[PDB]
Amino acid sequence: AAQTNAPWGLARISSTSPGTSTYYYDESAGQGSCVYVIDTGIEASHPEFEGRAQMVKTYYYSSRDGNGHGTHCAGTVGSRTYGVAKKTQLFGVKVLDDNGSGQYSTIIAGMDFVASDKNNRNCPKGVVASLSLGGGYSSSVNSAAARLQSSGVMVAVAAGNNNADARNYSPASEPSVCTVGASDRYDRRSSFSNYGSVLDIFGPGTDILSTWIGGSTRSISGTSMATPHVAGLAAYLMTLGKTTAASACRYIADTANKGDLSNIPFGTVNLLAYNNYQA
Ligand SMILES: O=C(O)[C@H](O)c1cccc(Cl)c1
Repeated sequence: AAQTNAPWGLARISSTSPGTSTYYYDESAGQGSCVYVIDTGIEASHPEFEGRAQMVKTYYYSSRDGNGHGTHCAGTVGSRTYGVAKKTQLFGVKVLDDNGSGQYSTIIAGMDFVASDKNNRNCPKGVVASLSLGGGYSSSVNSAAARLQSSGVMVAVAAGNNNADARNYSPASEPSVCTVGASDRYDRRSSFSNYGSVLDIFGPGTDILSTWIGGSTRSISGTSMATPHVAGLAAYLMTLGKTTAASACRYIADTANKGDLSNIPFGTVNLLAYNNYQA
């Protein structure tokens, strides 16, 4: 399948070179996989989700996304126009309030919840968790992310947006999950993107068009936007049978575009997510 005039990030992950505008992808499109979007919630009623999105847990008064951030991330995972894996099932876990804030205890609870809840869901091709959030180093937060990964869920987390070494941020610094940095349309590291040896992969993170609350769309930047590209790619590759939850991060790094990025400091991988599609 080919999506013409696609958002640049989708085009980038199906091309060996920047500047293209077509997203090439296999028609299976992540069907039969499931991605938990752990964030401010999802506007499940957005037409772009076509009924494939559902809220399953909230830690606040409402399960509604009153912010937009979680809806935007879910859209890059799996909306029809803006999504990597256009047929995957989306589950929303609201651990962040509508201001975008949330305590570590609630984020840990949300991670423990997914590890259990997935056993209740029909996801024959595998389960992914997308965490476009973080804060300062916490061993408890890292441990919760490691537990979620250990339970059989591919965990993708944002590296952070401080132009600093991600080793001082959580869950970014957990070695066993898949830590995602941000790139822009010119194949530079985004100026805000954290870096360091704990990074596993880069994805498109600057000026990312996706869904927003009120049935709208908008373009925003962050390693929060790169992470759902990698989460959706994992779901897509798991449906194709190319990898499992335990090894999808490694497989994505093995098959990435290598050496293409600029502004990569010594010690950081130069790898850009790539779906390797061949018509
Ligand atoms: O840069 C920040 O906003 C925070 O430090 C941070 C850390 C880790 C992940 C995210 Cl999305 C944000």
